[PDB]
Order: sequence, then structure tokens, then C-alpha cells
Amino acid sequence: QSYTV
Amino acid sequence: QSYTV
Amino acid sequence: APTAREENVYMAKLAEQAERYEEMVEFMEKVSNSLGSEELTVEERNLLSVAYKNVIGARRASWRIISSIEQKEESRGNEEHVNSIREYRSKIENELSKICDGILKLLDAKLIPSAASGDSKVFYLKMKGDYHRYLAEFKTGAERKEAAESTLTAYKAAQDIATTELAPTHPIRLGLALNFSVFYYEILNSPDRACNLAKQAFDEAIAEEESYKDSTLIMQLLRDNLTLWTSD
Amino acid sequence: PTAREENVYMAKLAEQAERYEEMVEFMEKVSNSLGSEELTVEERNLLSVAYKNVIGARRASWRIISSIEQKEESRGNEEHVNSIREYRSKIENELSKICDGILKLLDAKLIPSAASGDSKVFYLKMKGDYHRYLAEFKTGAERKEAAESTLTAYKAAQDIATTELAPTHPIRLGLALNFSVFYYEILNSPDRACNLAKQAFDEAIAELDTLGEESYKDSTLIMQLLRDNLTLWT
Ligand SMILES: COC[C@@H]1O[C@H](O[C@@H]2C3=C(C(C)C)CC[C@]3(C)/C=C3\[C@@H](CC[C@]3(O)COC)[C@@H](C)[C@H]2O)[C@H](O)[C@H]2O[C@H]3O[C@@]12O[C@]3(C)CCOC=O
Ligand SMILES: COC[C@@H]1O[C@H](O[C@@H]2C3=C(C(C)C)CC[C@]3(C)/C=C3\[C@@H](CC[C@]3(O)COC)[C@@H](C)[C@H]2O)[C@H](O)[C@H]2O[C@H]3O[C@@]12O[C@]3(C)CCOC=O
Ligand SMILES: [Cl-]
Repeated sequence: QSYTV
Repeated sequence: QSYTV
Repeated sequence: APTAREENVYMAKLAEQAERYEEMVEFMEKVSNSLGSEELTVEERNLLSVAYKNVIGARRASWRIISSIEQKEESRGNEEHVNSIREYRSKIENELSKICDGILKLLDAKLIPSAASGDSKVFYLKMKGDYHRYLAEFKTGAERKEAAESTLTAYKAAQDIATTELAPTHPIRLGLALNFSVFYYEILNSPDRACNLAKQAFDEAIAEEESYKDSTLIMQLLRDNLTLWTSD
Repeated sequence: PTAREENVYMAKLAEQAERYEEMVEFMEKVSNSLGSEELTVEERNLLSVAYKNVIGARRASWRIISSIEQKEESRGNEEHVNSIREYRSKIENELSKICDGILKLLDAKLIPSAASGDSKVFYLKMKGDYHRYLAEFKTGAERKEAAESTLTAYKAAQDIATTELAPTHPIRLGLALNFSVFYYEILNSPDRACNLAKQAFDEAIAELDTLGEESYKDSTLIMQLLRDNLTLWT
């Protein structure tokens, strides 16, 4: 669920 | 474009 | 334990959640092409309809974008780019053609012929109009004339049954009214006819529980269309 | 036109059309069918995007299917569970294949030929990312190895980034973002995660006044993502 790039 | 359903 | 019909139907609901629409088509084809005389339940036909809609809807989106890009490159003078786009556009067009063929084939062979009530009659007929409409959006030459004609025929046929047979509130009658009015607009290129058909079907159900949500939604799409149309 | 250029043009067309399997094929053609040159900045970017999009659609399918399997296990509906599991295998098969595509290219060409430290850090991040996505669904020894393989690629990439790249560099900032998520999500270590993000963040903050207009958009964006993970975690 976490934000990554 | 225009709404269809 | 669930039958084969029950099971493929279930597999289809998973594919819908997972957003894997090709697979959802295949499972829904299985349910259909294992029958004989039986017509599909309301649930099943709604699923086939959703399955195909999303599969084609991704090609139509891809198509519009790629169209906008060659046209922008046609006027930038960019010649080699235009050709590559052209060849790519064709690859998107083969898929489009093959998809419409899937559902037209099954509609002409099975679904249309065994529709008993005025419910099912209007449905597969709407469906047939819908998928000839998508053909019309991209075909040229003779192929174009043919499909737009098949679009009118099917849409007009389903119209009679709708007016004589179904409440003007009913979701199906209203959907047809919407899509029909869009056909007159985008392909038949006549604003006024699109506006008359759309203006009237709104007005009629302005007169008349299970259907509330669906209807009010398609009623809202009508207004959303008339207002956009009127303003341009 | 040239062979390498229109493949690139084709990959940009496929991006617009949202047809990411095709985008990958085009960038593949570009990638190994060079020789021993590096990929250009714009090619690198187009590659990582093409793979991220193909993999993410499957990540998203896997989560939703994996969540329905669990709810159907509580209801005691044992047959649904068998059907769902089998579907889940199909999606897992695709995931292993996708990861294998990129991880093959990275080990064979891309890591061995990066000359600037920018690029070494870029491809070592990529490698970290794809192992991380194997660790999301593999189990047992397969998991343990994906998790180990991940830690070392991020560790390597970290050891170079802190010493050669600006604290505000978008690629440095990206490593720290994913690296922190790896700890949070893979290793169940909220506090390592919080502290690794926070440090990367503060270190960027103290160097801000000297941040190029060239990297401004991407850096400020990865800085917000580090803040949002922090806020949700905290
Ligand atoms: C599961 O298949 C879709 C399903 O369609 C049924 O409704 C038909 C329908 C639509 C309405 C949401 C407007 C759009 C897809 C669908 C299946 C199609 C059509 C409409 C109107 C005509 C038609 O288009 C058929 O074309 C032949 C009818 C059949 C709806 O009852 C259900 O009543 C909807 O209620 C829920 O389930 C339906 O959508 C939802 C889950 C309810 C939430 O609506 C969304 O916000
Ligand atoms: C996506 O490929 C194109 C390109 O990547 C570069 O951006 C890199 C980048 C992203 C940024 C939006 C943060 C996300 C994908 C990409 C290629 C990946 C990475 C970031 C940093 C971490 C990394 O992830 C490296 O991973 C191996 C860098 C290379 C960005 O500069 C460009 O500077 C952006 O400018 C526009 O074009 C880029 O993205 C955008 C279209 C602009 C973003 O839109 C609004 O800001
Ligand atoms: Cl996953």
C-alpha cells in the first residue's frame, strides 16, 4: 500500500 | 466523446 | 458443488475484479456456448455486456489517441512519423474488428433469435447497434456505409418494441434512447435529430425501486448530453 | 531515421495508447540490440516506465484476488477458494515472468555497462525494485532469497549514492523512498523505515537552496512522497 517511485 | 451507457 | 455454468460465471466475476477483461470475455463466452435453447439470466447478460464493453473500450481509447497523433503529424509535415502511426493505427483496427466480430457473431447466431420477452428483445438489439456503431467510428469506404446502416436498422427495430412494450422509466428503454441519440449525433452528423430523440425520452420518464438507481443515472446522462449538445 | 530512433518513437506511441506490453517490447529491441553503449537518460526512463506499468497491473490484480481468497476462506466456502487460488497462480506466473524479463537485462547488460555513478544507482535501484516485487508473493525459501537479493542491491546503490550524488538528486531520493518501503513492507520494521526516510528527507532539506531548476519537479515530488509515507506510518 505504500508510495514508491 | 458523448455519453453512452 | 457448483455446476460448470455456475463456475464460469464465478470465474468471470473474479476476472472483473482483477480487471482482466479478455479472460472475462472468454469465461462469458463459455457460459453462452454451452447452452442450446436457454436464454441467459439477467445477471449473465449484464456480465457479457460489461466484459465486451471494457475490452472494446480500451481499443477505442487507444484508437482516438493514435488518431490525434497522426493528424497532428500530418500538419507538422512529418512524413515518416505519419506512416508508423498509420501502421500502428491498423494494428489497433484489426483488434477492434475482431472484437466486434466476436459479439456480433454470437448475437446473430444465439442471443437475438432466442429472446422471448420484450426485455431481452430490446437488449441484444441495443447490443447489435452498439457494436456496429464502433465499426462505424473507424471503418472507411463501403465498410463504413454498411455498418452505419446496420447501426440504424438494429437501433430502429429495438425502438418499436421499446415504445410499444416497456415503461419509459425502464433502464433499457432509456439506454437505447441515449445510445440512439448519440448515433444520430456522431455518425449521422445531425444535431437536431439527436436532440429530438433525447429531449422526448427524458420528458416521457419525467412522467412515470428496483430500477431507481439505474434509471436516474441514464436519465442524468441524457440531460448531460442535451446540455452539452445545445451549448457547442 | 535509424534503427534505435524509431523503436524509441514506437515506445512513445505505445505509451500514449496505454499498451504497455508493446512499450516493453520496443525498449527491449532498443536495449540489448545496441552493443556496449549505455542507454540514454530518456531511454532509461522509458524502460523503467514500460516495466513498472506492466508489472503494476498484475500487482493490482494479485492484491484484489489475494484479498478475496482470504475473505472466502473465512466464510468456509472451500470450493471458491480452490478456484481463486488457481487464478492466483495464473497471475503469479505472469509476475515471475515479467520480473525475470527485467532482471535478466539488468544483470547481463545494464549493471555491467553503467559508467557514471548516476546510472549505477539507477539500475541497482531497478534490480532492488524487481526483487522486492518477487518478495511480495513468493513464499519460504523463494521469499527469503528475493528479500536477501533486494537488501544487497539497495545496500550497494545506497553506498554509492550517499557519496557521489547530491542529496536532492531525484535518483538518490528515489532509492531512499523504495528502500524505506522495502523495510516497512517486506521486513516489518516500521522504525528502521521511518528513520531511513526521515534522514534522507532532512539531508535533502539542508541542501535545498542549491537545487537545480533541472531536477526541481522530480525532487520536490519525491520529497512529498517521503512525507506522505511518514504521515501514514506515523
Ligand atoms: C454487474 O453488472 C453491472 C450491473 O449492471 C446492472 O444494471 C444494468 C447496467 C448498467 C447500469 C449501471 C446503468 C450499466 C451496465 C449495464 C449492465 C448495462 C445496461 C443497462 C441499460 C442498458 C444497458 O446498456 C444494456 O445494454 C444492452 C441495464 C441492463 C442495467 O439494468 C445492475 O443493475 C447494476 O447494479 C450494480 O450492478 C450493476 O452495476 C452496479 C454493481 C451498481 C452500481 O452502479 C454503479 O455506480
Ligand atoms: C516518465 O519518463 C519520463 C520522464 O522521467 C523523468 O522523471 C524520472 C522519473 C519519474 C519522475 C516523475 C519522478 C518517475 C519515473 C522515473 C523515470 C523514474 C525515476 C526518477 C527517480 C527515481 C526513478 O524511479 C529511478 O528508478 C530507477 C528519475 C529518473 C526521474 O527524473 C523526467 O524528468 C520526467 O519529466 C516528465 O517526463 C518524466 O516524467 C514526466 C512526464 C513529468 C512528470 O509529470 C509531472 O511532473
Ligand atoms: Cl504482487
